[PDB]
Amino acid sequence: SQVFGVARIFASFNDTFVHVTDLSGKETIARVTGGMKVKADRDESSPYAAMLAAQDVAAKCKEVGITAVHIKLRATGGTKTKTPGPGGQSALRALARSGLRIGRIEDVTPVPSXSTRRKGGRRGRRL
RNA sequence: AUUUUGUUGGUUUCUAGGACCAUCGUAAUGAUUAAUAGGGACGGUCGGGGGUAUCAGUAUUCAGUUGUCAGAGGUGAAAUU
Ligand SMILES: [Mg+2]
Ligand SMILES: [Mg+2]
Ligand SMILES: [Mg+2]
Ligand SMILES: [Mg+2]
Ligand SMILES: [Mg+2]
Repeated sequence: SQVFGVARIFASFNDTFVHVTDLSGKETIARVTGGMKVKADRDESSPYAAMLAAQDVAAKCKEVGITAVHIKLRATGGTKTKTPGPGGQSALRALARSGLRIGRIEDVTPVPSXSTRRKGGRRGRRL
């Protein structure tokens, strides 16, 4: 029936990656980041830039034959935040509205089972 | 050792007092509770109590292979990178 890729969306609080691979993930089909759509660093992670990034990904996906994708959303994870960035919700909605078909959706944020020391010091970063 | 038998002094048994030694007889013969103090034992437990080994887990970083291609990072905004 459909031809599935995997839309690996990495939405941090400084950028948004829309990366579509095959099922294995060893073959990259399209990787458009929110920073390729704006000329200001402060909104590389904006919802607007993620939507534009996803639309360019969907157009590239169509001409290769990818008709559906699975979604693997992730945040920065590790010792840093586990909540997804603001661009991850827009890139997901843009892909669904671009004619691409959606399969399984999963959060694949890396989560430690403890962990290493997190940056900032004992008193945190004082603002 | 007072006292003799007094004519004065020697003799060692009764004697009395210890002080002990054995036997026998008397006797209701002789050991306070177990502290809602403690200690100890014992019986099933219960704990992220300790020590010595041992076995996970993802994460972080670094490296190897792969894939694409222009940015990535970081911030209130940036720049160093
Ligand atoms: Mg400092
Ligand atoms: Mg303050
Ligand atoms: Mg008692
Ligand atoms: Mg015991
Ligand atoms: Mg019980």
